[PDB]
Amino acid sequence: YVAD
Amino acid sequence: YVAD
Amino acid sequence: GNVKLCSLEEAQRIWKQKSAEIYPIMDKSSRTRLALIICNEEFDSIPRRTGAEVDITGMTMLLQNLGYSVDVKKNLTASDMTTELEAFAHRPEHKTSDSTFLVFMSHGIREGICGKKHSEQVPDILQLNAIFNMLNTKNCPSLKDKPKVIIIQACRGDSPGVVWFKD
Amino acid sequence: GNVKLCSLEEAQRIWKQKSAEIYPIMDKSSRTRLALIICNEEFDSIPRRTGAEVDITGMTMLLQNLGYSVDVKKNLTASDMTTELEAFAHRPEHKTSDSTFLVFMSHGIREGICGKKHSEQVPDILQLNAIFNMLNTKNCPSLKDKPKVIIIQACRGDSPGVVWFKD
Amino acid sequence: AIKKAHIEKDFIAFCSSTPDNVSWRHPTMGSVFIGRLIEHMQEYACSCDVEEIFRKVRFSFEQPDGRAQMPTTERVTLTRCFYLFPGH
Amino acid sequence: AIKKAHIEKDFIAFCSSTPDNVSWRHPTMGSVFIGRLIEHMQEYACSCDVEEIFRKVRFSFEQPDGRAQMPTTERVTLTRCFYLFPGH
Repeated sequence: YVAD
Repeated sequence: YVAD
Repeated sequence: GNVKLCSLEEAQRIWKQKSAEIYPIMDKSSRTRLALIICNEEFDSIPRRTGAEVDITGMTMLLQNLGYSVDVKKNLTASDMTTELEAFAHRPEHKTSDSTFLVFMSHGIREGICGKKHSEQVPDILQLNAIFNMLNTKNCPSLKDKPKVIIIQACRGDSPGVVWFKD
Repeated sequence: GNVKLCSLEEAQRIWKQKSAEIYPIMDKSSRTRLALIICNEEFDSIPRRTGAEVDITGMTMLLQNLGYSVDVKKNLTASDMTTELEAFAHRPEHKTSDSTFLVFMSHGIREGICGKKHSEQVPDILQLNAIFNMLNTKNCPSLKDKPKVIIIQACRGDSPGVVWFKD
Repeated sequence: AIKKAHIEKDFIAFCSSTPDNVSWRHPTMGSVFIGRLIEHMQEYACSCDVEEIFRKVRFSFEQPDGRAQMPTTERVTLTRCFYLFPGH
Repeated sequence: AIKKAHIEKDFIAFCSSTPDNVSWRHPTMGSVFIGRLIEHMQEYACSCDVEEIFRKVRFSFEQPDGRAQMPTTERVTLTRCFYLFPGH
């Protein structure tokens, strides 16, 4: 998961 | 009527 | 109350219908519901909001009717307003409340609501989300998971809001 | 469609229930429904949004399913985005549409959505209400009284969104 | 133990005008929005959650009564219906 | 003749995060919000207007799934229920  |  | 009352079956239908997706209501015996009205009618430079009294009498009586004890604070300043809010964040009664209502009534401009000392040249503005920030889960853990309804009567600029169209 | 279909009685119940307070739906034979997806995955300085394709494939197919023809525009710039919007405001098909959907997917920061050339030091920001302004009744008389649904996937800053609490 | 909570959630704000625009107030009668909001709350607080009552106040503003405004609902993070439950 | 119209009305915006906060995206799967939004639209587009579908997406975010976000609905000026009417 990566933040955007 | 008055505006606010 | 002057609010149209839910007969007991009506309420029951609503909990029986949506029980998982509804805010829970605390028991009438014991909940301590708070609401807050801040209203600026006399200002230092800009003209007095004649008519505000009716609005305060209207909303005080309504919230109360809806179950709240109502603080009314009047003619404050963005800073006074902030301080009131931080105190409101800290009332013990929130712990035994299930919602709250804050109502702001003032002149406003596009940056936010005006405090009493507002002039065109020194602003006394309360920023729209100073209000949010001050009641969030960090700043107001007491109202975690409870509805916070914020109501704002204030202008949002000078434009009349209409465009012309034809036929 | 992969959307769960309303059988004809279901729809009928909904119009018969709320007819005065519902947006009217134009006839399937003839309406020309438009939607717009703008998606930035490759950026000039900041790292590529791997995964965006799935989002575009997901939303394109959905809107289409819901009845829309979908423009997809990718890797634009606040300005390119603006220009696209102004063109979108001007499509004749809106005249025979009853709603629209715009979807933006990009990095974003608290001022708004990022265009491709965004850097920390020169901003390529599309302001949250440039988008509103461009589709309002003035700038888009064609969609007067029709629902405009704007959907935005973008970050809104760096904070993780959580506060700790105990028990 | 400590758990994580969302920093904001369960908020809703209801403003008198849409951005950039005025809202209307009257001497002997107060402000159109507040009055209309009370009328609607009195009638609907029973059967409607707070978001649908707010919508119905916006719909009461749909024909420009000469003086126009259109109240706007903002920053909603209400995750569940909020039924007030008058008389309960 | 010319009549007056409201300059803005019938808008609704739906954002992935609440202000100041991140939102979550995954390589092989895309962004949590968009996926959840599709799931909910597929299931609910029939029976629910667009505002209640959006609420139900916010409720799907109420327990912090480790990665937390809480989508926010903004600038609503929808004056009436918007039922999509799939298959119509």
